[PDB]
Amino acid sequence: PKPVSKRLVSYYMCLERLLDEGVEVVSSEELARRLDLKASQIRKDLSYFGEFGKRGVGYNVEHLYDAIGEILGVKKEWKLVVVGAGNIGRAVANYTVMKEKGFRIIGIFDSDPSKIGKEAAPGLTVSDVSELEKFVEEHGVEIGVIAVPAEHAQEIAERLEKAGIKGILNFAPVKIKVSVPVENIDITASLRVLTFEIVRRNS
Amino acid sequence: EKIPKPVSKRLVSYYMCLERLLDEGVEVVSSEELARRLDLKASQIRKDLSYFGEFGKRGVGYNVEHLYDAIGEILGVKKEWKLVVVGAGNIGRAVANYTVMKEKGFRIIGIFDSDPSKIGKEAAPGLTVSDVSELEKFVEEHGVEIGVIAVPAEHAQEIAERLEKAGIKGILNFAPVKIKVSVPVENIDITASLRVLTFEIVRRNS
Ligand SMILES: NC(=O)C1=CN([C@@H]2O[C@H](COP(=O)(O)OP(=O)(O)OC[C@H]3O[C@@H](n4cnc5c(N)ncnc54)[C@H](O)[C@@H]3O)[C@@H](O)[C@H]2O)C=CC1
Ligand SMILES: NC(=O)C1=CN([C@@H]2O[C@H](COP(=O)(O)OP(=O)(O)OC[C@H]3O[C@@H](n4cnc5c(N)ncnc54)[C@H](O)[C@@H]3O)[C@@H](O)[C@H]2O)C=CC1
Repeated sequence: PKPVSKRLVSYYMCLERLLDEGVEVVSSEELARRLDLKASQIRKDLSYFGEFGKRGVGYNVEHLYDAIGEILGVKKEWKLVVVGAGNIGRAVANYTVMKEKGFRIIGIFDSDPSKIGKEAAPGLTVSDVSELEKFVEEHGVEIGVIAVPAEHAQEIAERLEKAGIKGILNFAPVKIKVSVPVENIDITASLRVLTFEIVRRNS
Repeated sequence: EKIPKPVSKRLVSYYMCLERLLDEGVEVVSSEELARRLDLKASQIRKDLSYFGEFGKRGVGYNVEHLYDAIGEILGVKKEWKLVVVGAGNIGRAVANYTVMKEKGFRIIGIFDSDPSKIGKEAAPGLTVSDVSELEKFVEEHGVEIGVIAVPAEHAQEIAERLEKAGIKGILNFAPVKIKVSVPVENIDITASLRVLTFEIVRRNS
């Protein structure tokens, strides 16, 4: 389901962060503190990799990071479009890290004539939203990013579904209802998680 | 407010569970339903939730809204939080105009940018962008508790060091760097959300 995918990505991000610190062996307790999770749950998940995932008395950071990365398919590239050339849409098209990880934005769209024709990023010009459905099907786009206001999120999501999209990354504060998977971005949820750790420490 | 870790761990679990119940339109929940979604004994739920008396009960079950307000109150997170945004670019402007923040009690009382051509602009209705030199003074004078880092990766660790010396209580970071500060830091990374998305896409194809 959704939680096991989030944990697997959590493990991957944490192990990558552990490798940058020079750590080669990590314990389930240390992973518990970094991911805010039970240690027994971590040992239950990582037993999938057997002895290959172990080193010393803890876990082989390098082996787990490599195996999970192959499970997550980090080598594959993905074609993305962004609907909405506002503040969020411009930030996504200018996000240097996304292009490095294989998430290629080949098109960005908007409904405002003042933004159409201009450049959202180097090599990417804003296209009319009326051409979004043909653009998705012509380039075989897999992922669409919804960066339009709330009241147009569901409509854009449905046109992506009709055009053959495979998944949606949604910024708009609406519950998108489609038959493709959806990942919602909610910085308010990240803020709430931050407030919990603030009151625990500051008290 | 001395709350033990085993008790505090369940309150946040209740809190997160009750939050989804409100977004599901649920007004009344039973101890057995809470047991089903929390993987805790129903005898434990009724033991914990009796702390709120009749105020937490509604009909034959529990008042989801009253319990959500009271548990967030005990955890100390229901209060309004004063926020500042460092960086008035694309991310900073979108954060400054985000409606859902104000509804959940995250009020941005100031935004900062080191660009002289940007200083003085509006960015969002009801607020003015300021010079980053006065970030320490603004955080100290207004008691800002959460700082949002929307600066490029090059100046990100320095911004987090200034907020720590100014007395910030937390940091929301967008920049793609490892923030090395003693204050708690929460990082936003849509590539992680994309990795979750692509993994689910591939599994459905298989
Ligand atoms: N998930 C989160 O944490 C946050 C959510 N948001 C949401 O992201 C979305 C956009 O945010 P901003 O960039 O700050 O606002 P914005 O106004 O700068 O961007 C909106 C863009 O979408 C275009 N647009 C409007 N209707 C359209 C349609 N049917 N089709 C194509 N394009 C259309 C507009 O021309 C405009 O350029 C909003 O829904 C906002 O609530 C904003 C900040 C963070
Ligand atoms: N976590 C995620 O998923 C994503 C992260 N980002 C990151 O957010 C940050 C901002 O991105 P954008 O706003 O889209 O680009 P941007 O170029 O529009 O934002 C830069 C702004 O920060 C200002 N600035 C530069 N140095 C500063 C300093 N020392 N102090 C205060 N302000 C300073 C600049 O004057 C400019 O206004 C970047 O680090 C970016 O990598 C961007 C997209 C999504």
